[PDB]
Amino acid sequence: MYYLKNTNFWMFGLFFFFYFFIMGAYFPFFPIWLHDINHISKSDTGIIFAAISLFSLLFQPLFGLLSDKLGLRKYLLWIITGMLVMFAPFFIFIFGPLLQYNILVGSIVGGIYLGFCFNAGAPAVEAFIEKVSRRSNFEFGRARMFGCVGWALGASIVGIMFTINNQFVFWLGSGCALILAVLLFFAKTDAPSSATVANAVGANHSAFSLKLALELFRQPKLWFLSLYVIGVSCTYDVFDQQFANFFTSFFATGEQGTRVFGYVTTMGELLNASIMFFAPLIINRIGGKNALLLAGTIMSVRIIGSSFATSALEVVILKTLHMFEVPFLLVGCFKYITSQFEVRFSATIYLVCFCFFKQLAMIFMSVLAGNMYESIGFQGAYLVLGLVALGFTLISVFTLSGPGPLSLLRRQVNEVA
Ligand SMILES: OC[C@H]1O[C@@H](S[C@@H]2O[C@H](CO)[C@H](O)[C@H](O)[C@H]2O)[C@H](O)[C@@H](O)[C@H]1O
Repeated sequence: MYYLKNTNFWMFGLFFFFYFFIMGAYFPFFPIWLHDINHISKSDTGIIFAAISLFSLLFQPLFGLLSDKLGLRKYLLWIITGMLVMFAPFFIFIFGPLLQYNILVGSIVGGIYLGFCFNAGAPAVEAFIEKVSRRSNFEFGRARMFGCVGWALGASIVGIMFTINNQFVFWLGSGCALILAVLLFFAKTDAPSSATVANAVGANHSAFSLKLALELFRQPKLWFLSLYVIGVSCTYDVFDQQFANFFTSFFATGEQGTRVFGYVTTMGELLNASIMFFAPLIINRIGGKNALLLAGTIMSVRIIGSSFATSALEVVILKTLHMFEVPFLLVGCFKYITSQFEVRFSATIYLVCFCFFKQLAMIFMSVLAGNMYESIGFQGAYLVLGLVALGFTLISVFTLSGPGPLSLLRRQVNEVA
């Protein structure tokens, strides 16, 4: 219909679709790539990943602030497709070497740029396309749902095709990407048609600063939210970032190990939907403060649930749990801010609580972990994380902010209205 007939919807609705392919392959492929293909150790991964964060810390913000000065100008988005496109050449020829010839520290730092095109770029493409939705009429609401397919599909084809010829996967990741990427730029949207002239008129913006900041640190709830996020995402994320290779110990063969993974991730998002569809009700019904906990608990159990694991089928069950925590954390982390936080603070919150304060820890924990793995084995270290994990989730229960602060209904009218 009008949301399926128009130029831009189709065009970008695709752009979404083919982002995930490349992301798809990229993410899982990565750990596995390193292993089977780059005989990578923990020290190396640990840093590889961790490092990545640094640029997920120092690259993305400047990159989102540039999104405004740019307004709805495609300039930067191209700077994305550009670097994405040499995905195959870059990876095969750059990391491989810097790494394989025996020179790790540089292959990481120096590789976490075409590599940045998938952390910031996400909120990137997720953003721009969003402003284009306000210009045409149909919400990124159905654009992400359309683009998410590519994620499902790719992953599957990833495992399969991967082991058969990883050299290949990149080819089709970066190929369909580029070709279609550029294909989708020649057809765009430039000027208004009743949708206001100035870029500062339709999407509007938000702001942050020292006082805002200086005020947040004054608050105690930041301290107690951060602990949560920081403690628990750091932990959990580090875990999931190298959890794969472990999953891959459990199979008849490496070739089939990999496969299952693609299946899972893929079969996952279909669980993602089912959940989130209820997420809001569930949450509201429940409560921010709770949403998170339940989320963190799960995670804990998904970790501790790995030091006591032996079967491959038993790992299947442990992954799944990933998708149980997604919705709830996103949703909760989101509605808990809005619920115990003055709206003028969101932007600052993310910036300070999730961009300068999350990403930071990972750079450290990751390495800690990597090391713990090499020097103590997967499951062994886990008791450390998962424990710490649950230990921090527990404290949050007994210490996060009131499920119903000193005026829940009044502000719960604030979220509704
Ligand atoms: O990274 C691709 C996936 O991103 C998440 S949202 C994203 O998740 C990472 C962990 O991978 C961090 O928590 C970030 O802060 C967060 O923004 C989506 O939900 C998935 O479907 C993938 O698109």
